[PDB]
Amino acid sequence: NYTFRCLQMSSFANRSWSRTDSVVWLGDLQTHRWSNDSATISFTKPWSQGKLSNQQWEKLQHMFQVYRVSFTRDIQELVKMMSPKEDYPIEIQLSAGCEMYPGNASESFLHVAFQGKYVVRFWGTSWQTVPGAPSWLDLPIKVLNADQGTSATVQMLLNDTCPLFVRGLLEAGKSDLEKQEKPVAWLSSHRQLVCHVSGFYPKPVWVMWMRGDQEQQGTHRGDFLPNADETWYLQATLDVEAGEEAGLACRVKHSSLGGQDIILYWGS
Amino acid sequence: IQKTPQIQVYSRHPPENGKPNILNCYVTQFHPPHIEIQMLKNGKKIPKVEMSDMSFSKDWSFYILAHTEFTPTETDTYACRVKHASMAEPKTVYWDRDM
Ligand SMILES: *[C@@H]1O[C@H](CO[C@@H]2O[C@@H](C)[C@@H](O)[C@@H](O)[C@@H]2O)[C@@H](O[C@@H]2O[C@H](CO)[C@@H](O[C@@H]3O[C@H](CO[C@H]4O[C@H](CO)[C@@H](O)[C@H](O)[C@@H]4O)[C@@H](O)[C@H](O[C@H]4O[C@H](CO)[C@@H](O)[C@H](O)[C@@H]4O)[C@@H]3O)[C@H](O)[C@H]2NC(C)=O)[C@H](O)[C@H]1NC(C)=O
Ligand SMILES: *[C@@H]1O[C@H](CO)[C@@H](O[C@@H]2O[C@H](CO)[C@@H](O[C@@H]3O[C@H](CO)[C@@H](O)[C@H](O[C@H]4O[C@H](CO)[C@@H](O)[C@H](O)[C@@H]4O[C@H]4O[C@H](CO)[C@@H](O)[C@H](O)[C@@H]4O)[C@@H]3O)[C@H](O)[C@H]2NC(C)=O)[C@H](O)[C@H]1NC(C)=O
Ligand SMILES: CCCCCCCCCCCCCC[C@@H](O)[C@@H](O)[C@H](CO[C@H]1O[C@H](CO)[C@H](O)[C@H](O)[C@H]1O)NC(=O)CCCCCCCc1ccccc1
Ligand SMILES: CCCCCCCCCCCCCCCC(=O)O
Ligand SMILES: *[C@@H]1O[C@H](CO)[C@@H](O)[C@H](O)[C@H]1NC(C)=O
Repeated sequence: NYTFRCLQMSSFANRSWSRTDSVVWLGDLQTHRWSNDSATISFTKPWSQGKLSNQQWEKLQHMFQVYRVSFTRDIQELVKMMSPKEDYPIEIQLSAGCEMYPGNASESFLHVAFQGKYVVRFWGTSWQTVPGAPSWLDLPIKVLNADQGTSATVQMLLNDTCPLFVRGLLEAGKSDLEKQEKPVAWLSSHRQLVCHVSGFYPKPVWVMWMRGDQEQQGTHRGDFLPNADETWYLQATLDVEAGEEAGLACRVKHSSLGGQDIILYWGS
Repeated sequence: IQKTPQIQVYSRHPPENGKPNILNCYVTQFHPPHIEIQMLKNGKKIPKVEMSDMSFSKDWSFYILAHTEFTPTETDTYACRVKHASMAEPKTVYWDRDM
C-alpha cells in the first residue's frame, strides 16, 4: 500500500499577513514542497514529475497556482464577512491525496482542519462539514457547493488525476521507493537496558531483547523517529534486575540484512 | 487550542567520543505551527542547524526535524531548545548521551 498525501498549511495572522506552504509525501518519502515564497512547486526527487510531460506538469502547476491565490482571497473574504465574529489568527490545514492498494484499486480523500480540528471534507460530489464542526461553516460550505466548476475539478483531481499521477510516481521512483538501508545498533543504560537501532529503511523492523532463543516479554518498543537521511531510528528498552544482565542480547531482524540478524550481547 | 511541543534528541550513528556524527532534535505534537528551535553545544546556539520542511501528522499536530553535525566527547553537552506560544519559557532538552 502507499499513501500519497498533499499537506497544506495556511496561516492568517491578520488582514494584511498570511502564508500558505505545502509538502507532499509518497509513503514516508517527501516528493515536493511548495513554499509561500515560491512562485512554483519544487521537486524534492529526480522523479517528482512522475510520468507527466513538461507541458502537462505546467498545466497541473497552473491549476494549483490559481487555486493558491483563490484560496487565500476566499478565506480573507470570509473573515471580513464574518468579522468580528471570527477573529484572526486562523490556521487552516488540508490533507488530500489517495491510497493505492493491492491490485490497481485506490481511494482518495480531502480533509480540512480549522484551528487544529477536522471540520470539512470533500466526499462524492460535494463539500460537507463533519458532525461537531461549528455551525457558522454551513453557509460558506453551501456557497462553495454551488460552484459547479470547482466541484468538477475536485472530483477529477481526487477520482482521476491523483491515482494516475501516483502510478507514474511509483514507476518513476521505483529505485528510491524500494531502497534497502541497513540498521546499526548499540546498547546503553534494577535498571533499564536500551537497544538503539538507527539507519534502517524501509520502516518495518523487528527489535527484541533475548535471552538465548527466548524473547524477553518486558521488551518495550519506543516510537519510530526519523533521521534526516530518509532512514529510521527506534529504541527497544528492557527493565532488568541488577546482576541479571549477563546472558541478555539485543536482536534485530530487517529486510536489508538478509537473514543475518544483528545480535548484540550485553557486557560483551 | 494550543498544543505543547515534545522534543526528542538522538544520534544518527552510535555516539563514540571523538568521532563525527549527526545529532537530531525531533519536535512534535505542537500547534500552532510558528516555532523557534535552536540546538546548543555547551549552552550556546549552534550556527549551522538544518531543518526539514514543517509537516503535520494524522492528528493534525505539527512536527519538524532539526539536525546538526557533532562530535561527542566527554567534555561537551548538547541540547535542543524550543520557544512556542504554548509555553511561558523556552523548553530545553539535553541529549542524555546515549540516544
Ligand atoms: C467521483 O467519485 C465519487 C465517489 O467516490 C467517493 O468520493 C470521492 C470524492 C472520493 O473521496 C472517493 O474515493 C470516495 O469513495 C462519485 O460520487 C458519487 O456520485 C454519484 C452521482 O454522481 C452519487 O449518486 C447519487 O447518489 C444519491 C444517493 O446518495 C446517497 O446515498 C448513497 C448510497 O445509496 C450514498 O453513497 C451517498 O453518500 C448518499 O448518502 C442519489 O439520490 C442520486 O440519484 C439521483 O440523481 C441521479 C442523477 O445523478 C439520478 O439518475 C438518480 O436516479 C436520482 O435522481 C445519485 O445516485 C453518489 O452518491 C456519489 N457517492 C458518494 C459517496 O457521494 C463522483 O460522482 C465521482 N465523480 C467523477 C467525475 O468521477
Ligand atoms: C505569501 O505569498 C503571498 C503571495 O505572493 C504574498 O502575497 C504578496 O505579498 C506582497 C508583499 O507583501 C504584496 O505586494 C504588496 O502590495 C501592496 C499593496 O497591497 C503594495 O503597496 C506593496 O508595495 C510596497 O512594498 C514593495 C516590496 O514588497 C515595494 O517594492 C514597493 O515599492 C512598496 O514599497 C512601499 O510601500 C511599502 C509597504 O507596502 C513600504 O514598506 C516601503 O517602504 C515603500 O514605501 C507590495 O507590492 C502582494 O500583493 C501579495 N500578492 C498576493 C497577495 O498575491 C504574501 O505576502 C506571502 N506572505 C508572507 C508572510 O511572506
Ligand atoms: C475559516 C475556516 C474555513 C474552513 C475551510 C473551508 C474549506 C475550503 C476549501 C476551499 C477549496 C477551494 C478554494 C478555491 C475555489 O473556491 C475557487 O475559487 C477556485 C477557482 O474557481 C473558478 O475557476 C475554476 C477554474 O478552475 C472553476 O471554473 C470554478 O468554477 C471557478 O469558480 N477553484 C479552484 O481553484 C478549483 C481547484 C480547487 C483545488 C482544491 C485543492 C485542495 C488542496 C490543495 C493542496 C493540498 C490539499 C488539498
Ligand atoms: C485535491 C487536492 C490535492 C490532490 C491532487 C491530486 C494529485 C495530483 C498530483 C499533484 C502533485 C503535487 C501537487 C501539490 C500542490 C499543492 O500542494 O497545493
Ligand atoms: C500582521 O501580523 C504580522 C505578522 O505577524 C505582523 O508583523 C504585523 O503586526 C501585522 N501586519 C500588518 C500590516 O498589520
